[PDB]
Amino acid sequence: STECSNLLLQYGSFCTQLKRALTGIAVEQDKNTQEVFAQVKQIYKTPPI
Amino acid sequence: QCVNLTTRTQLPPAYTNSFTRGVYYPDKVFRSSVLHSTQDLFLPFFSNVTWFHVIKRFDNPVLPFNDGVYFASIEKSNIIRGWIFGTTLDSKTQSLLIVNNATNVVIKVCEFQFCNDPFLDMESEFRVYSSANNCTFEYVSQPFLNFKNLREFVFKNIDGYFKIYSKHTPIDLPQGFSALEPLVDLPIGINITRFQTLLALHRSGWTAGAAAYYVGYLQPRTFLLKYNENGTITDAVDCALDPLSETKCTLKSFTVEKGIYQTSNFRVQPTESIVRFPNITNLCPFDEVFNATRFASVYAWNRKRISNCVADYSVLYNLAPFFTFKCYGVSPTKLNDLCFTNVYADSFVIRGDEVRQIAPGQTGNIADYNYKLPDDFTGCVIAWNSNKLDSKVSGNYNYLYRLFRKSNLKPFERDISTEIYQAGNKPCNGVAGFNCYFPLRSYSFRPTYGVGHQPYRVVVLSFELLHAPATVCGPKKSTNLVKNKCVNFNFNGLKGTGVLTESNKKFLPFQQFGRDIADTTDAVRDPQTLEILDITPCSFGGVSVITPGTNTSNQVAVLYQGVNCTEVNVFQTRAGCLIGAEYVNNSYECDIPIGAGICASYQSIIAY
Amino acid sequence: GTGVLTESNKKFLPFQQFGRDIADTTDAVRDPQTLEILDITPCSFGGVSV
Amino acid sequence: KGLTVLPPLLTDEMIAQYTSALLAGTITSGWTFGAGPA
Amino acid sequence: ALGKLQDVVNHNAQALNTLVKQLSSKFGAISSVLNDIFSRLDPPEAEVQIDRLITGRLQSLQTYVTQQLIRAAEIRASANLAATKMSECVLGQSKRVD
Amino acid sequence: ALGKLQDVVNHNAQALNTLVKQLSSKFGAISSVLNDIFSRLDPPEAEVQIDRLITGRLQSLQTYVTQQLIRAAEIRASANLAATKMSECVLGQSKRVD
Amino acid sequence: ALGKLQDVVNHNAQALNTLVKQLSSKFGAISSVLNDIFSRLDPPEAEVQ
Ligand SMILES: *[C@@H]1O[C@H](CO)[C@@H](O[C@@H]2O[C@H](CO)[C@@H](O)[C@H](O)[C@H]2NC(C)=O)[C@H](O)[C@H]1NC(C)=O
Ligand SMILES: *[C@@H]1O[C@H](CO)[C@@H](O)[C@H](O)[C@H]1NC(C)=O
Ligand SMILES: *[C@@H]1O[C@H](CO)[C@@H](O)[C@H](O)[C@H]1NC(C)=O
Ligand SMILES: *[C@@H]1O[C@H](CO)[C@@H](O)[C@H](O)[C@H]1NC(C)=O
Ligand SMILES: *[C@@H]1O[C@H](CO)[C@@H](O)[C@H](O)[C@H]1NC(C)=O
Ligand SMILES: *[C@@H]1O[C@H](CO)[C@@H](O)[C@H](O)[C@H]1NC(C)=O
Ligand SMILES: *[C@@H]1O[C@H](CO)[C@@H](O)[C@H](O)[C@H]1NC(C)=O
Ligand SMILES: *[C@@H]1O[C@H](CO)[C@@H](O)[C@H](O)[C@H]1NC(C)=O
Ligand SMILES: *[C@@H]1O[C@H](CO)[C@@H](O)[C@H](O)[C@H]1NC(C)=O
Repeated sequence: STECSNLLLQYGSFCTQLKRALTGIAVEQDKNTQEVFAQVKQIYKTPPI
Repeated sequence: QCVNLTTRTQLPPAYTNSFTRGVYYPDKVFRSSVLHSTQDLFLPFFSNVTWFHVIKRFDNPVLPFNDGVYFASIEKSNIIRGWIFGTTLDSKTQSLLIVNNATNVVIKVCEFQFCNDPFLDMESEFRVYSSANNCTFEYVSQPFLNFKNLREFVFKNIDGYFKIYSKHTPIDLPQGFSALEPLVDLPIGINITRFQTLLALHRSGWTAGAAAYYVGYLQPRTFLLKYNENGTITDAVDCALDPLSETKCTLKSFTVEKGIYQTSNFRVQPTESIVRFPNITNLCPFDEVFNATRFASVYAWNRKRISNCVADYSVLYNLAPFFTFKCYGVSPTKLNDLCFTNVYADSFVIRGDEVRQIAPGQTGNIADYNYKLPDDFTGCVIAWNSNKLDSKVSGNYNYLYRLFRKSNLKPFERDISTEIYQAGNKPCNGVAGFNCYFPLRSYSFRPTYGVGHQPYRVVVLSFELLHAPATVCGPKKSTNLVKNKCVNFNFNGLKGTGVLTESNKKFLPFQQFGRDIADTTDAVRDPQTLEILDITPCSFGGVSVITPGTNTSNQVAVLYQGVNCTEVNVFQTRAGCLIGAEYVNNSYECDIPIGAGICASYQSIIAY
Repeated sequence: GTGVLTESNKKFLPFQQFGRDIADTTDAVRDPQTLEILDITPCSFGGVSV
Repeated sequence: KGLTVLPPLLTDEMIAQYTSALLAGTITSGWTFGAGPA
Repeated sequence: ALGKLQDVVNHNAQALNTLVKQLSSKFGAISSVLNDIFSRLDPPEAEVQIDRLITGRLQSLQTYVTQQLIRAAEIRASANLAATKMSECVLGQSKRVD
Repeated sequence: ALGKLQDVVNHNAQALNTLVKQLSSKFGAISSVLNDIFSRLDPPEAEVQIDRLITGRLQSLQTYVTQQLIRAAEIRASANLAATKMSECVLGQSKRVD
Repeated sequence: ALGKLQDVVNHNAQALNTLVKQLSSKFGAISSVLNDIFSRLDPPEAEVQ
């Protein structure tokens, strides 16, 4: 509904707040994975034997 | 007086770039050192603005006003003097005239008989209009006015208010920024759809002085305005021009740091509206219910089923004899646009003061013991005076009401039982006597009584909303069905925007439409053809603008999240389709994270 | 409204009547009789802790 | 209906590659790789 | 054995399913479908009904974001613990008991 | 280099700024200014309009307080970590890797 | 000495007490009691209250 979006614009920055909080969570998950697994800057490999 | 000019040289009108012009102050509010977002009628940045010249060139066409007009004038010696606004530009309608002659600025609202070629011509010759009959408004104001002058004007006609914004600049169009100050707020309250500018000739036939003007059209959009310490608008951002400015508008800043920013959601818009209604058309017998000579009494109110007809309710609203046409669960004006089933007309006659009691949730005598409406009632109550038909000078006693009953009735319940009532401790045993009264008493309808007691005929139309296959519909015509395209459809009063596709869902014969987990309709059975169409919402996704700092570069790339590249430097990622970045097989450290192992950087913008 | 009216250093343009601050609240007004600009600082607000 | 799941920045194979690098460091070098050169 | 990760997946999927399910709530309006509200009422009362739906759905969405932030804090604490274990148990030998 | 503190300052200032910006939201009323409601409408409808503004602003304020509580939990966890680093890295030598 | 546990008990009890006291809030309605709304108003407006 276009008219619902027009009426939704009257409520201000609620949508921006929710998107910003979700974006913060989304970048936080990637930061968590970097902190746990990306603790070495060298990719070591095992010997073939 | 009118004069035809037949010495023109044929040339098509030119087009050029608007750059960052056409900005005006949205309101009369001072703001200092802030960024403010406005959704107003604005001119887009770098838009296609029409260019006209006056040099033998004499450009005076008549252009549509649309929703707003930006007029730019690269002017010397003040050839351009005014404008004409209206709809038909004759005495049939009312027109607005803006002129600035050699002495003073005149604003008039009259029914001018305009010339086909109106123009101006020491200046002692005025041939603009031949007559002005009905003048409703006059306003006299201050003088508004190598090429030396840039005159920028914005005309808007919103809510019958005509706003003129103006700016003068000492100078194709120059590239720069200049905010237009509001000049005239005009209370006209008339329709304007077409305009024409007024030029001035030079006579020595005639010669045209060197001038150039530009016409642009306003569209509803949002701008991000920057206000300095002195309250003067110095910069603006068009939020819908390019993804970089969209990012600037979203972050509410003119400088964007390096990173990926979620800005908006791309969604494909519908192309055409398809209405599907049942093909069957039978004139609905509203004449039988509403024009009948005799109605039933309120205790024995008549219920008529209405089904398998197309109903035109517009003939009921436009007629003036009915005092009350009051609807509760549906709008009166939308009845022609909807489809219904479970339609019932309940006809009875009541008093003048009792018409308030034919409503949900009312406390009263006929509400409790004659006709009860449910709390969730949808439909319309119709009441009109029937003193001319349902009254007699000797007393019309044919209409009876249940004065006494042991308990209140249920909704849509009729009681016609002529049993005696026990009003006291003593049982009555079916015989009248002390504290034993008949429940049904007749109204003493006479024409001599005042309003409030005169007989009123009330018809209650009861409907149900969309929860069954509909048999009663409005006069809207059925359109053809289109497959695999985004359309805004109306199926039996159900409006939606989606793509209609073939389906493999084995609907049972009773089943008409289908509902998903969220309960929004996902499939529907089309009338006339009885086929089952699947409804899928139109393509949409999140737009992320990958950009480095604005200090470094203005190049951007866009990521359409969860969207394959064939439904929108093109690279397909698991995260979505990336436009504007070139995939490089080399591996670098992650600079701007895209997702699914893909990162972006600036070196052009590369993705790796 | 209710507020302290002080003389303003703001240079309102001729069309401009009232002014909004950083947060879009009415911080300046032009008097309808004498065309001068006045800031409207709100009356002092404090948190009373015991 | 407006809900989307964004993919993680590190895919499963790259996370597995990081675990492989950590395993190779802790097997071939002990704790030396965590405090400096392996 | 793998209940913790499956539990996290279940909470995220269940929160999304609940958020989708909340669209089927009238929220004190005549219908849960916005298009019906437009197709049935005049703008003075349709505006009120659309408002009822918008405030209900917005409350649902803010509730979902609030539990997402609380779960994000819990998962961030668990990830900080996992990073500490990776640094101290995998990249070194720990004298910390248990 | 100092992004973490700058982020804390930016999130607190941005939350405060958004909270004041929410006062300029009509929330589905005729105006965002209470005085306009008193001057433009009779009390039977004025009570409804002020009720709408009060519920919208109260919901905004509750959202802000909830965000502050979640951020306070995050900062408390970071401060507990900082106190642990102050005790174990500054006031002693730590055998804990990284 | 035992302030931290007493604080936890106080916050839980105070939160419960506040949740109880919120039932005596009209929230804009004519009364905080549902029965009074059913008896004092018609169902079209009682539903709203
Ligand atoms: C200038 O030219 C225009 C266009 O040819 C003339 O307008 C027409 O005049 C004829 C006169 O018989 C009318 O029948 C038409 O209806 C007019 N057309 C329109 C669109 O108005 C105009 O009259 C000419 N000017 C003069 C002074 O003759
Ligand atoms: C402007 O419009 C003309 C035709 O109306 C077109 O030929 C021209 O390419 C357009 N200019 C731009 C920049 O799109
Ligand atoms: C204004 O006039 C145009 C045609 O000149 C017409 O299509 C439009 O409906 C009119 N608008 C109003 C509001 O009268
Ligand atoms: C300019 O127009 C006004 C309004 O018709 C008129 O009174 C005035 O005399 C005009 N000026 C000249 C020089 O004719
Ligand atoms: C407009 O003018 C015509 C002729 O001059 C006249 O008959 C008509 O009554 C006028 N209408 C109005 C509304 O002034
Ligand atoms: C603002 O005005 C002051 C004087 O009123 C002037 O010195 C200053 O340069 C102006 N700033 C801008 C950006 O115009
Ligand atoms: C309504 O009824 C009157 C007589 O009762 C009749 O003359 C008239 O034609 C009827 N009109 C319609 C539309 O049926
Ligand atoms: C009209 O609709 C009916 C079902 O309502 C269907 O049986 C019939 O075939 C349709 N006729 C046409 C010409 O579409
Ligand atoms: C009256 O008001 C005008 C502007 O509205 C102003 O210029 C003038 O000084 C005022 N006169 C007095 C006596 O206040």
